[PDB]
Amino acid sequence: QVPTRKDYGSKVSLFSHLPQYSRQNSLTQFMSIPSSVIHPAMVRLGLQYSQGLVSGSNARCIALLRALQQVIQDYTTPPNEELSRDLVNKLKPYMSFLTQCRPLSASMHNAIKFLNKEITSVGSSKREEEAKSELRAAIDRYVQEKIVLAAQAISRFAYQKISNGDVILVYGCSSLVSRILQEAWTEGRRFRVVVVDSRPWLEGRHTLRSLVHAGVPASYLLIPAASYVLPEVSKVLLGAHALLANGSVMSRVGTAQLALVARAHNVPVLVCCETYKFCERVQTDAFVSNELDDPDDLQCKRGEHVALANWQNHASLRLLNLVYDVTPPELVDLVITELGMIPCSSVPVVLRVKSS
Amino acid sequence: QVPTRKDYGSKVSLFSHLPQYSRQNSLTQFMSIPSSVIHPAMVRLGLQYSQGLVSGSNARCIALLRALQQVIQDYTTPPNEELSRDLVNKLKPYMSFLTQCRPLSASMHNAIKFLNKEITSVGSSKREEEAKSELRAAIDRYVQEKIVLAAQAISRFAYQKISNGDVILVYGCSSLVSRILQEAWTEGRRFRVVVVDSRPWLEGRHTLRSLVHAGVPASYLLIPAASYVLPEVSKVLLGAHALLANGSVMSRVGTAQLALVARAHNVPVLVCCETYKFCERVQTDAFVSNELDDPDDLQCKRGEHVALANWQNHASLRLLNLVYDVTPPELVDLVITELGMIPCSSVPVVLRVKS
Amino acid sequence: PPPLQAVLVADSFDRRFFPISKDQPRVLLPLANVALIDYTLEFLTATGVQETFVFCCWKAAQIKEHLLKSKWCRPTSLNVVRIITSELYRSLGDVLRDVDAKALVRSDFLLVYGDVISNINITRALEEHRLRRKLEKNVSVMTMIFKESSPSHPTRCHEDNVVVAVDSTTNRVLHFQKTQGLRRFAFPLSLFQGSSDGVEVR
Amino acid sequence: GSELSERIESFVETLKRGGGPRSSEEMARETLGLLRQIITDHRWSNAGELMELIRREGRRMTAAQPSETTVGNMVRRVLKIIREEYGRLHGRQQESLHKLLTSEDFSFHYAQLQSNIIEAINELLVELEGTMENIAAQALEHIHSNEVIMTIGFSRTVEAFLKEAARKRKFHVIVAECAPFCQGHEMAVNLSKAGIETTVMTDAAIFAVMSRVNKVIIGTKTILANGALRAVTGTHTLALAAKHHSTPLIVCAPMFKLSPQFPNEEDSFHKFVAPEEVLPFTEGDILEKVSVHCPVFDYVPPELITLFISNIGGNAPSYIYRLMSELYHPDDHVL
Amino acid sequence: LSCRFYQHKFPEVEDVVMVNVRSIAEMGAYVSLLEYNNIEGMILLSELSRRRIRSINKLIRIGRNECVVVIRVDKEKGYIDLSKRRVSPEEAIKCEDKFTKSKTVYSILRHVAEVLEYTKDEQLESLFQRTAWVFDDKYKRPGYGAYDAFKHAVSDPSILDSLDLNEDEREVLINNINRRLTPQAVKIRADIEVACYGYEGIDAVKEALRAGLNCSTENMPIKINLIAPPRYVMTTTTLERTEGLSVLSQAMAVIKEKIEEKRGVFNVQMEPKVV
Repeated sequence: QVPTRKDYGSKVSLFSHLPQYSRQNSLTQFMSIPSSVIHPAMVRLGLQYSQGLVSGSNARCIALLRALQQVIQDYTTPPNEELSRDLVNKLKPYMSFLTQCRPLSASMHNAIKFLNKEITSVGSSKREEEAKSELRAAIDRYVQEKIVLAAQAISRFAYQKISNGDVILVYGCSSLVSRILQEAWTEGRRFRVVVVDSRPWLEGRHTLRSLVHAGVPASYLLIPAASYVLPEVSKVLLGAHALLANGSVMSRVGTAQLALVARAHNVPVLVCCETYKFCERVQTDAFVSNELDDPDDLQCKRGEHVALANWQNHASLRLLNLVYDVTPPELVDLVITELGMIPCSSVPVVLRVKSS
Repeated sequence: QVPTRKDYGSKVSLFSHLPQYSRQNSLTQFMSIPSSVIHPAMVRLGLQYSQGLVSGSNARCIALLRALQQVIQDYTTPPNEELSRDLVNKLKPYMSFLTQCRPLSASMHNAIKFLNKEITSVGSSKREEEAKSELRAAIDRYVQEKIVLAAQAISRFAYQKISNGDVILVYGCSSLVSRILQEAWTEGRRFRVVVVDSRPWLEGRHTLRSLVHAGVPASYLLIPAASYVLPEVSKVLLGAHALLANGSVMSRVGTAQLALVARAHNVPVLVCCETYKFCERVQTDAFVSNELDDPDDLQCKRGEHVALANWQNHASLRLLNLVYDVTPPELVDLVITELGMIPCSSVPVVLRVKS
Repeated sequence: PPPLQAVLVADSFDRRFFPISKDQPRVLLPLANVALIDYTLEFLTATGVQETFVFCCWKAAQIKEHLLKSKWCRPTSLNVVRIITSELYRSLGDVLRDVDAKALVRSDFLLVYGDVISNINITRALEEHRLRRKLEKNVSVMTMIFKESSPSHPTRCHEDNVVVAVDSTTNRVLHFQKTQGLRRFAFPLSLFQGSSDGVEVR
Repeated sequence: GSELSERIESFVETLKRGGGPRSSEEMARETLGLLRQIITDHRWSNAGELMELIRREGRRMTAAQPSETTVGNMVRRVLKIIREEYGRLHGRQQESLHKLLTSEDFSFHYAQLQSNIIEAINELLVELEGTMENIAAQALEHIHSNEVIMTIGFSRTVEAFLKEAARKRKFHVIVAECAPFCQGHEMAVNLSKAGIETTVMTDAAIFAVMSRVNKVIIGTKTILANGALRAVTGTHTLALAAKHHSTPLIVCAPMFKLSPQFPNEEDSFHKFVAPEEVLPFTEGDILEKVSVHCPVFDYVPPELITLFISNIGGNAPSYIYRLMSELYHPDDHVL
Repeated sequence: LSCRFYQHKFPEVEDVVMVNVRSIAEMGAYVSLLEYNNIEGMILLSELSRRRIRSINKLIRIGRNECVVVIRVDKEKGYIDLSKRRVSPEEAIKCEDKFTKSKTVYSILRHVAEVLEYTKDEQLESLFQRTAWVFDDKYKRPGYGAYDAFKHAVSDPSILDSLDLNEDEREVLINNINRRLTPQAVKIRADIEVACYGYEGIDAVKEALRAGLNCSTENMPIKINLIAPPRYVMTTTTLERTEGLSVLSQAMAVIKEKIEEKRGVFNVQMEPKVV
């Protein structure tokens, strides 16, 4: 069977319960080239998750659903068995392998739950081809109505808040924020955008390039200097990787800071997220549940010397590369979803109306 | 040499840098019955410190100064030696032994500093008996003008803050608070007092009895129920073991908790302290500097069993009873001193004008 | 063991309440808008007593009428109360003599007065008394209940103040006297000959 | 019949005299069993008559001891079950705007009703069996390595939470004794027997130690309608200190501790007991003039609470209004 | 070393069965039918309750025995579909009683197999087939028939003689049945205070006691003894406590009538009860 990925380096004592891997170490060096235990599509998907070729939560969910459609297409029911259970039992090891390649996101968890419910509801007296076609159609409908139409509705809703001659501060890279800003600029709103970035990913350059190509006037700076630009900032628009049942917003590592600093400068905070990213779990800190990225990514060249080059030699030295933080509900003013403009405390309510 | 007192029990990890002794174990088990290394007055004072016979900060300072006067009376300078530094060198082991018996308080530290400065200031040309008499008179004058007159001035100042028909909440036992309340009642003010107490010392019964004997109406309750009585409380009057250079108030364990809960209920906070308890040091929490009392004092008999009887048998169980805590300056409204009513942030200013 | 019983003397054979007691028994005087008999009946019921005997002589009709309308005379009360009246009663000794004559009790009953305010649970005291009786084979005849107090408390009246010399290791009463009008207490030496190991004066 | 009345009398006397049952779970189980016996061993024609009988019994039981809110919670849960069964088996709520924009009688005995009700009650009892284990199962997603947890008093739910968390992680727990009934010593020794490296202190050092505490996990006696708590004394101070230091405060409490009442009944809110625990009777003459008050419960506002952990998962205090709307009917609040 | 409790390897549609939960899945709850040699089953998510259920952990409580009816059986795939919303308390209690009697039968037969040191499970299956299923088919009632047959054969071993297992096997089975399912022992005790303050006081008391003791039936001697001078105790170790209580009550009534006829007093301190 598939082995277990080896932990890399030494972890922080407070994060010792989380797995920490390295990008150089690949899990496919111990698996047969014509993969049998793991479907080849899942192998490719895990390879490009571990190497970082798919980063955004929406992109990760779409890639997972595409590979999963391929797996369903290639799937053939074994003799003397039922599809509604065999399919789930076969899919579980693929999900375990994907988690080993890189910890799953909230969108991927919700998509997996949705497909498990869809497969479980497949009748036992229907043809295999019909069941496969229905599963593919359900995946397509899920993708459409949970990403495309949701983004369109969120852009339409956010067009109202964006006014002429105001300043909007965005953080990191998210497709929803970029689409909102581009559509608002297209409809005739005139405004500036301030892009805040953070090491080591430096993914704010993606949205910077998108805004420049769209014609929107843009400014760029790192996150420590955020307190310098908030005096002239009118709104802080953020994207969320997940909304928790207690209202807390799980997002990129710097996001919470911005909200806090925004509260210090009396600047409204808007968070745009799709309702399928709403999670019924709750957490109050970035310690109980998080993901440790490759520590070697923290190395930077300042001049001709790299200070953290051989950081393994120092026994008492540790490096952590967090990828998520949790924002308390009291630092967030708006949540913009396809349902509408809701307070940060209405997250469970939506979770109640989307389950029945 | 005086043997080192041994720590008793296992300490909390965050408090591993502080000593923790047992009330039953004393140093005098390994000391000569006729005291030779240290003065008999000093060993008596150390025994009555360790056993808890002297508790109040003012009482501890007065007892230490009386013992030091007794030591000075019997002091005889050695030949080819000068009193000014020989007396300080002789006194240093006494201070070390007293610290071993129980950690010194801020009042004792200030008294020791003042006495060392006075001894150093003694001229070489001074003759022995005159120098000893001058030192004794200086100690007496210090006691007078730093405790008695200071308390009278603070009581006079606090009379204006106390009105008719108001409720005053006090915590623990402190002579200054009791004197202020008794004098205010004597002058003609009519009010109630609420006494808040805490385990294991339960020293609020002292001020409760004092108030009852004085005739002031009083109420009694434990600290956890304080949030129940603060709705009807008008002022919170506290006593301080020390004022720090940053304005923080070091006091009994429940003082900062009471200040926080009073702030949550919109109740003014007055702290009464003498200017001789002001310290140049600063600390932002109760962890860096504190005192650990006997853990076995935490054992209580509820029903017919003591749940913490053999607490040392459990390897992973520790007992913690702090003695002091620190109140941040933003939770205190008044500091009442013999200089007057000052803001909590004026502590260094006084320290500047007293030296 | 049989169910716990109790003898409740509902008449104080001493007149400390003239002229109040001339038209209402002391047992029926309202303390806090509730009669004393109700308080003592509640104390007996709460501690596990299942059968109670009330001996009332002075104005027994009023006590009977009040009891019959009370909670403890309902069919649902677990503390069955028996009302025995007699004009010949003159002291608690007469009540106990009548109890022995009619053989009301069988083992280890409770003797209390009709004006006792308490919330004491006597389970531990009863168990200690029974164990001591079993071990010593019918030597300990009575176990009196005392409350730790202070001589300066308002409840400590000068009339009923008592000093007791006891054996500290077995809780055995060796001497017992009242301190009404006495500025100095005396104890015979015969206390110290037997239990010389430990003697306390409380 | 007669045995039912005897059991009712025994229950109310045990409630109003002292303790019994020991645990809140056992008290809820006994209340539900008594309600089931009342439903079965009694004759009623209409559902309204059954509701009136349950109302009378619940009124008596709640008047026996107002501080024990679990009995009232069980009575109101049974009333809500009766309402739901009658509505489902008779026709086809919660006073929303939707119902107001789009526009009762409890007669008409239906034979199938009673048995159905009993089944529902049994289902209730079933989820009383695994409630503590359900709460404890999700302890590993709230405790991280080398954490510093702080607790007040003795709580079996919190004890199970920490004991289940300690099977796979190492952390430090500080217990503040809840004077005068220092029940924190028992919880401390119980946790130490499991090797959880527990520290004991008096609850006068809560503010001093809060600066080094990462999380506060506490139990409760009652959850009020707005998300407030009726907890042991010293819990309000603990919540205030946690809010001052912004340390998250977690409340591990089952779903049967939810009471649809609001904190405006302040007079009977606290349970005042004999002042012997605070000031002993041996003090003497000073007891004649001193007023001593010993409340055992206190009110914690919802704004000082970070999370609610129950057998149905995690929730925010802002969602409590919904949960009770799913548990009790608005006309059953007054009972 | 195990075998089915009944002859059928798989249950038939609409049979109430005991199950033991072992895990949770998306479809529902995995179990293991205890009396069908621990074959795995399924309680569906859609059949847990008549009401609207939120989570699986609300009612399952993995690790607990449960009384579940079966709707769909598929032996080729080994799929057995269960349901909880359809069972009723009467079916639940009768299923529990049937299960416990079948468990007692299985335990005694397993003990016979063990004392005869059969290592192979096929030998145990053969032993269980020869004895239990013959009587089960004879009475045309699985579960009930075997337990009733062993209960009858505990007294008269003639039925157990028709078994064709062996001589040592028959002896071991008879010994196990007589040592396991023959706990016939019950004591009914009472206390009565009867005395007459008449001319012939002791004589009337003795006459009343003799009249009460004379009502003792066969194999049930009421050994009346004097506990206290005013109170006597009736103790009799007689099986069938339901009849023993009635016998004690009749004896007490007769004694009371005899005492009242002799111009005396009688009272029942304690009613008849088990020891």
